[PDB]
Amino acid sequence: GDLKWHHHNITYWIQNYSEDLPRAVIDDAFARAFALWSAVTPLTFTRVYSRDADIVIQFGVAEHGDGYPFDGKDGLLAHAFPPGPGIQGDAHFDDDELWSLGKGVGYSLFLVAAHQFGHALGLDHSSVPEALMYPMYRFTEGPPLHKDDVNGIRHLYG
Ligand SMILES: COc1ccc(-c2ccc(Sc3ccccc3[C@H](CCC(=O)O)C(=O)O)cc2)cc1
Ligand SMILES: [Ca+2]
Ligand SMILES: [Ca+2]
Ligand SMILES: [Ca+2]
Ligand SMILES: [Zn+2]
Ligand SMILES: [Zn+2]
Repeated sequence: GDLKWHHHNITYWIQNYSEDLPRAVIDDAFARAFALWSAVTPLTFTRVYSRDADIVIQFGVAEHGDGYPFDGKDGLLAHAFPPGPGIQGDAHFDDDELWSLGKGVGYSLFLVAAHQFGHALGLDHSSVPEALMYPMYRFTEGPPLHKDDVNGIRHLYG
């Protein structure tokens, strides 16, 4: 795709849901993950109910329509495409995971979404183990962003 979005007013569409959590809980988890990135960039994130959205969000299993199949429980948790038109920018979550707040059983939808949205904005992986963009999932209740995450996003967006 591209290295960055060329506009600042990003839109997102939650195309479908997992039944693992109430819709309002899923909506809020995504809103909080977006707010992590909007706080540190000139970007804004606005929810729309439209196929025209920049970031289309889906939950799916196995081969789910893009040629990059999920793998069942664990392993690949989600993936996202770098910015651009069409499928670019979109973020997909493997519903063979149990989505939760992450503290007890399951994976944190908030933390996975925050990492995926980083990719959807153009970030690659960090080499800082504590960073949100490190390649390995990690549960935390503390602040997810490391200096390296902010440095990476500011490098793209100012
Ligand atoms: C607090 O700190 C955190 C740090 C990292 C994470 C975290 C990491 C990884 C994933 S998902 C994943 C898992 C295993 C292999 C590949 C992927 C896809 C790559 C898919 C592909 O390239 O085909 C990817 O890295 O996005 C989600 C969340 C969360 C919190
Ligand atoms: Ca898109
Ligand atoms: Ca999986
Ligand atoms: Ca599930
Ligand atoms: Zn996909
Ligand atoms: Zn990643």
